[PDB]
Amino acid sequence: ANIVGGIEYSINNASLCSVGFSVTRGATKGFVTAGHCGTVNATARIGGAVVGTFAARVFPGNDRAWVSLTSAQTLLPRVANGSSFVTVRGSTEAAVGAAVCRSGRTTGYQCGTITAKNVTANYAEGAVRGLAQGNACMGRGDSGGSWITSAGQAQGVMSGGNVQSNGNNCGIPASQRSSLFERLQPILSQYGLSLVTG
Repeated sequence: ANIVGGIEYSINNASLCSVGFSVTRGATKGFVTAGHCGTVNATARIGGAVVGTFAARVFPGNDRAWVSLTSAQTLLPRVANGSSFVTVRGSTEAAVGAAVCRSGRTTGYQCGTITAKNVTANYAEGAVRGLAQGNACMGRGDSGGSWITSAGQAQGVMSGGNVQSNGNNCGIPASQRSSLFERLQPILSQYGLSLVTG
């Protein structure tokens, strides 16, 4: 499969999440995603085919993971925006107030701004600390997906948000949205990963 930020993958033939970013770990191909999406050794599929397995994850406390891929996968420095692509150019962290977008299999490509940092989410499994917050909308299934600026600086991966009874927060105003992402930089250093760029 071609590995593009925002696309759907399944975990152990059950849950669906979204790809974060193509990465390498030496000769090993991978993608980063959210930790709550899968447990270590869980099998990832795209287009019905096995593409790899969860190599490592921290959740709760943090919310991060990477999936180690078979050599047959094609890593791409891209995030889905409809039928088009945003090129991944680096991982410069944007400040509060910056515009940012996110990509995932449920709500697609959505934009907003970064509204806060160092936010704690209290999930059913426990607290996750240190999250960044934006007001781009999102929904169930977007977890793991890319957060990236329009200039191509990868920000993080989708963790969670204040979804409403329809499964998303797109039906409430931006001023009322809390859409939380795990910062990319600590994921890259914790696992020794390099971002695939173009």
